[PDB]
Amino acid sequence: EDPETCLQLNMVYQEVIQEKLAEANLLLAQNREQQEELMRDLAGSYMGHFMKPYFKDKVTGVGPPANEDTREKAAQGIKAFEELLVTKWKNWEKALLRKSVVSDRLQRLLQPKLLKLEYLHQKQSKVSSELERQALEKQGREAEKEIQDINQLPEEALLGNRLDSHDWEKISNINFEGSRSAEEIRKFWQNSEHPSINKQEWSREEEERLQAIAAAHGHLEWQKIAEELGTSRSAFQCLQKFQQHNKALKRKEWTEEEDRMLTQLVQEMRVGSHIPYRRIVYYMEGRDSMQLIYRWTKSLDPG
Amino acid sequence: YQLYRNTTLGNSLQESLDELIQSQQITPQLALQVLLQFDKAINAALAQRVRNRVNFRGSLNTYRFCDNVWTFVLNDVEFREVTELIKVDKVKIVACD
Amino acid sequence: MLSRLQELRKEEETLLRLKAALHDQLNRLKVEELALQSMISSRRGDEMLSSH
Amino acid sequence: TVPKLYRSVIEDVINDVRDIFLDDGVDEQVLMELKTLWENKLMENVVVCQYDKIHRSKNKWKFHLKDGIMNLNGRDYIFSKAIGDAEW
Amino acid sequence: NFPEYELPELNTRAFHVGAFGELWRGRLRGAGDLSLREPPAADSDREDAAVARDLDCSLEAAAELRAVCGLDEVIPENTDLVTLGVRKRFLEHREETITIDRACRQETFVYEMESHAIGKKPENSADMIEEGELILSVNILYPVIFHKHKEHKPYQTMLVLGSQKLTQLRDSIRCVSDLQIGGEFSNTPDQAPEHISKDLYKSAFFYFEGTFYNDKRYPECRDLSRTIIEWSESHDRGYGKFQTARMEDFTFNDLCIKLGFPYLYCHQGDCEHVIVITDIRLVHHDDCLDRTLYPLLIKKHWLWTRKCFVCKMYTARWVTNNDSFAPEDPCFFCDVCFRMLHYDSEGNKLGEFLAYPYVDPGTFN
Amino acid sequence: MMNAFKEITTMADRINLPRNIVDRTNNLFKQVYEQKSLKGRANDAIASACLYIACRQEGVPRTFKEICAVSRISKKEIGRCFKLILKALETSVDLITTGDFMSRFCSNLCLPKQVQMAATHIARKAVELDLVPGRSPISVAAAAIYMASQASAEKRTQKEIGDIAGVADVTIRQSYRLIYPRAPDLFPTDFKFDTPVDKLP
Amino acid sequence: PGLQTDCEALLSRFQETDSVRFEDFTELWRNMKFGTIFCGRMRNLEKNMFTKEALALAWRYFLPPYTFQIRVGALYLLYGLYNTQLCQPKQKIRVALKDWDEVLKFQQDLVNAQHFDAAYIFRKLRLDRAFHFTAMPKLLSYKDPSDRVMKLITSDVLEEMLNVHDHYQNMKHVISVDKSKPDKALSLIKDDFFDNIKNIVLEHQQWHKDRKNPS
Amino acid sequence: SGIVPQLQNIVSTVNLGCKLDLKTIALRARNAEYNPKRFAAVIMRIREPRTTALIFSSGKMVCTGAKSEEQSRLAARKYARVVQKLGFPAKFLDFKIQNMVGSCDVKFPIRLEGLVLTHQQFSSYEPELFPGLIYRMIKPRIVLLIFVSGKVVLTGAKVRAEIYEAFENIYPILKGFRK
DNA sequence: CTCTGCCCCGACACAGCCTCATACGCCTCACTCTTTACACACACGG
DNA sequence: CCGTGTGTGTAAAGAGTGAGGCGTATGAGGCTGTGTCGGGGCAGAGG
Ligand SMILES: [Zn+2]
Ligand SMILES: [Zn+2]
Repeated sequence: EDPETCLQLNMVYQEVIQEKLAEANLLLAQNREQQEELMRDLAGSYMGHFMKPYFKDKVTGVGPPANEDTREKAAQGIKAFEELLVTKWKNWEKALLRKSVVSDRLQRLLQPKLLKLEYLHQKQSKVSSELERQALEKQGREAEKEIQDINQLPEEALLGNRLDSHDWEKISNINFEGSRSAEEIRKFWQNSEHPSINKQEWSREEEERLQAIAAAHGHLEWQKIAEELGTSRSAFQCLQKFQQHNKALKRKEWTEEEDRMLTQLVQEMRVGSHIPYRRIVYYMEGRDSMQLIYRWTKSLDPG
Repeated sequence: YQLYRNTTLGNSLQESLDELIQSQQITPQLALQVLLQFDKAINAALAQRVRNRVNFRGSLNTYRFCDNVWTFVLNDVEFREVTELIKVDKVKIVACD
Repeated sequence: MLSRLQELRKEEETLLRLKAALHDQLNRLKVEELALQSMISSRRGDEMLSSH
Repeated sequence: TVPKLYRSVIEDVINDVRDIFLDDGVDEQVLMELKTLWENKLMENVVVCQYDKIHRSKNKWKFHLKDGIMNLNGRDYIFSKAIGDAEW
Repeated sequence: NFPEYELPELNTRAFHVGAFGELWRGRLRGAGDLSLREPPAADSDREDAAVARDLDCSLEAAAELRAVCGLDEVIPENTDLVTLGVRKRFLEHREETITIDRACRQETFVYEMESHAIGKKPENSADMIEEGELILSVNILYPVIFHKHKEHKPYQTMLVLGSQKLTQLRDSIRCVSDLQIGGEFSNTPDQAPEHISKDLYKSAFFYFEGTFYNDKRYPECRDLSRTIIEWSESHDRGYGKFQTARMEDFTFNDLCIKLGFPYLYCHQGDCEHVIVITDIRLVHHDDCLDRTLYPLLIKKHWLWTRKCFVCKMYTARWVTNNDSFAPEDPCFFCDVCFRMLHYDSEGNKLGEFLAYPYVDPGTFN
Repeated sequence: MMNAFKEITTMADRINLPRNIVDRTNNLFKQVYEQKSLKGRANDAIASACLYIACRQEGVPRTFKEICAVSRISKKEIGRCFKLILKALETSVDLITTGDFMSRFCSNLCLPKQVQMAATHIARKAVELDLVPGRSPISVAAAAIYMASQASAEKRTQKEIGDIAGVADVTIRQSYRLIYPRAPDLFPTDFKFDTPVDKLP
Repeated sequence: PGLQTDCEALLSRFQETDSVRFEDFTELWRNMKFGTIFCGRMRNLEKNMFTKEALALAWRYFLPPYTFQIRVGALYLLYGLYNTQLCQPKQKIRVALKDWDEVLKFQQDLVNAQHFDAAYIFRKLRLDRAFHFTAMPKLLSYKDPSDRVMKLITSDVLEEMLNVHDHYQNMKHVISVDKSKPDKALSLIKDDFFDNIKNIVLEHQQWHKDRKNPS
Repeated sequence: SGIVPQLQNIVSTVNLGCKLDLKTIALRARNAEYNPKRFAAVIMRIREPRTTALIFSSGKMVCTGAKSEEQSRLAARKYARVVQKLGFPAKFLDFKIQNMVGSCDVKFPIRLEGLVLTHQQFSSYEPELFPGLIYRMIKPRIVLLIFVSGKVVLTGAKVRAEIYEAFENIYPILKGFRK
């Protein structure tokens, strides 16, 4: 009858279809947001970087400078966890240390004679004489003979006497990969790894002699004990053997006060059915975790 | 090598050798071979005695290169040696390869 | 997780095709709307010849 | 770490020049007094060192120096390497 | 703000914890859902009436829903499913390969450590935690005490309480670095122990998404973050816009942090721990309801205990360096062996060495 | 003038390429030696460039790395001499399309013909869909072959494809990520496989 | 381990019934002895871990984009699992904030559609306080889905589209000044809209079936 | 179109008019580069114009890096003055700009394949060697590096007008091959 | 058959853009045998 | 009938390699240019 009805009907149709596009375009936006989330998942990436150097340069990889508190703590000789970090000596490490010490001693002994030979050759180059040149040649032959004698030096006389100043810091540079400090290497070589330290298994007579010497001379001068033991042993080894064969190390008998102390420690440090005995033993005098386990399981638990 | 005989150590070497030669008890030769073997020894040890990591940042003021020797001059530099910082207004770096 | 990726992308193509069809629908609808406006102007101009 | 490095260098140099001192005809007393005067005399910021790679960016210089010595603020320091950065 | 993922399954967006708790409490406001009370024919009628009111159904409908929806061990198991069959095979293998079949130390430790305080009713009746308190299951990374800590990073989980002021967790984080004793006792080991590091260095700071909350509570405390911010202001460092706080005027609710994202906790100069907020949840009725001890430990790593190198029977009391007797440089001794080896009868420092008190990380942590 | 035709024949022998390509290479060498617009260049480099040009013209183009892998010179001078010869001879060579390099790359690998066609379709539909804008066709072919192998019964990791096509594994990774989301629609409609195409590394 | 498959089977064996009543889930539980999934010698630590894993699996199956039938089956599975636990401190279902509104709307839809069984199960799960209202579903450190097409186009949507189209054609027929023919200015109306959308939807259905059919 | 290239590099040459001892310049210059085993020139760098000058023993200096001819000439004069202060009779003779390289972006991806297909006689496109198409323009002797991202680099021009005319000549073709 | 001086070349920068392709390395993950540690247990012998 | 002397389970180190992702650095390309040092054909005696 009149297009006005057409106008209004088309308005309402456009309204409904535009609402349909509104819903559909919201779905499209959600789907594209999901796709962007997935892409960033592909581009995503950690904890380890933030262990000691929570802040580390994107250029160099170093942390913030030592604070005044850190410097004061270091001044008081308080060790960081890295300083107190101890690692076992592997057999390959021991062999490498031995060979490295041999090579270092060879180089140290060769350097002086090598430079002497070089100086003799340099003097020969500009001597402006013949008889003096022959004398210099004879001296060079003597130097070469000395170098050859040094080269053929046996390992026994080459190693040293476990107290001579080697350049142990070298052992920590070329042979080792920096995992071991110079002090650690030198102490290990001087005290334990040197051939002048008897690493052979202890004999019954040797153990008896060690016990007798410790009893007589006392258990408090173990250096003189090792010296008097006769065999080439370190004070550390003698003390270790004495302790491992000692009988007064542990009390081996329980008392009422000790029982009360153990019960108090257990009740204080329990977390339930779990009883960490190694941590209890810290306050316990002259006791082992096994003894505490036995006492708490057999004589301090109602049944 | 004519590079490491300029620090406090090398200057001490030069001064001690000068005092000894002026005392008329060593010859200049022994002095110069001693200096050469010192150069060799410091080259060996300095490259073989050390592991402390350092990292420095600054504003390079000037630089130079000739006959295989670099000469940098930097301003407002901070050197970062193990767990400690050194701030220097101006620093000269002389390298020789 | 690519199975969900392919399901999502196929749904994306589905809804893109639906949007393309409906956008053609709206473009032609608006063309019709302009035609209606022109025709109603022309028709209403036929009774304005006698006014106060 | 610098004092121990200097002591080691002194020990090495004196030990390996002992042979020349003996050969040329100067007694070891001269050698030991040289040592003693050496430590006695031991007691501008300049860095004498070795360069491994002087990388040049557009204007950023990345300095990969090998081992070297620095004389910063009247105090001697030593490094095995220096990975530094600068802007020209 | 709503907690939403930054990374796919690794990290969330930075949001205010207080707003998160407010949203949760408003969406559960007056629903009977936040009770914190112990679980409890007349009550059947009331339950049916409540069901009818909530579900728009008749009383008979509520009664039949209650009846039909009713609830619906014995080690023997037959007619096994997939998972049940796998479990049966695993138990058979364990029985045929194990001889004692008793709870191992680690499993009992972990279980009793997690379930140490669950449903533990407070004694005072005055430390009530409000209905909804946003308990944070934080975790503190253990400091590297053994070289292998890098391969597997140990951590201890702490159920902190929302709205609790900072320094409540800092005073609760148990670390061996706070018990270290400074000074050298080589000359004589009977010196009066110096004040533990907890007293000498009271300073510490948290760092949560570019904000240094410094522990300036005590006069002995100094601004630990200062250095860092200064060292950050010198040059472009990749870190910018550092903030500062006092750590005593803030609560965990006020923190705007992410979940699963590394944050820092520094103490005792440079002892750094990684704080990670695993998740945030409203307090339930089946967990600890206290406040005096609620900042407790949910899990700890049970570190190894160092032993005297001479005798392996006892733990370590002293650490010696540059010793003329020990094979290694950092040699650990007990009191007995240390006294026996490092001194004479009348009493004097034998040989050359530097001996210091050693606190076992495996005992106070 | 001699010792280059022998060198050209030796160059072809290592690739087992038909003789007509060798004849075309010799003819191109003759023309370039007549022009002498690149006299300073070594004869071996000219021969290698002529071999590459001849291989390109016949419709079985190779890659510069596969001419260098047989030649005694580096790819840099091979490309320099290629451009110099193209300029001096006032000749033209059709652009390399991805379709050329699968018939050989898949032949060196132990993939079946079905996987060959699948990879060809993937690489093509990728190139028309502009999923790999301005990237070397060899890398696109490597990525398509990687998809075809991973989805098919015979699986090849990136190292084998990189060695065969002479494309760094990182380049393969990048070109695979770029067309990674659009993997399914690139496969042929009728394609059988034992590992679903809806899951891939 | 490998519990997911079992749950899937249950869900499958529920959706195959095309039912929402909780009773059918009860007979399925009794037939498969699902309550025995926790039975068997196993210690408290791994017991609570396994309960946590099962509850998390059931909850994630209960959330979208799974079908309504699968969602109700997952809700019933959650109820059965939580009510049948051997841990003294019954493990709680971890519920996130972003999902709370969706679950509330799902419950509203369930009650509106007279699915009073699932509504009562959900209300009971709320009352006994079986939900840990966490920030994210899991601890952060370091199928039968629903497609958008049904939400876009369905039976009623196309029915009302075609009704509007028919009304539009009739009003076109009546608008023209002459009943013989409509005006030439308004003759662009298309009849292929329904045909086009039908072709597109059947193309999607064909793709889906040839996908889930293995090669 | 309304977009014009912005110059990125200008290479110019000048004759100082006297032989130089490169060793002295290296030892006395503030920022000189001299490695005789590596190259036979002294490379001096300055900050104000941000240019680099290679000075040869024969007295010919080559300045690069200037973004426009005024700065190139000023930098060349600065280098000449610096050499003069070093005790050399250096002058400023025969200053010539040898190259002017600029970059620009047409702001739409380009189909290189079709471009080379329809313009083979000028363009050389080798994706394996260089992922950019090389168009050897013939009216001005300018080389164009065109990339799929739309970046176009003009090189080989001696004056700025050559760069502008080359870009205006190439723009319609790129628009016709708009991807 | 075997060198052998000789003029006409290629290859070093380094100036600033620009995209893809190639290579180095560096911190962290995996796992795997091998011990390592700590609680608990089972005899064991007269 | 209460002592001890060896066994056992199972997570926790300890190296011991070995792999892998990603960030950075490098190359390749025409550009036009200037010193210079190797060097690749070139016929050429010379035997
Ligand atoms: Zn700590
Ligand atoms: Zn001891």
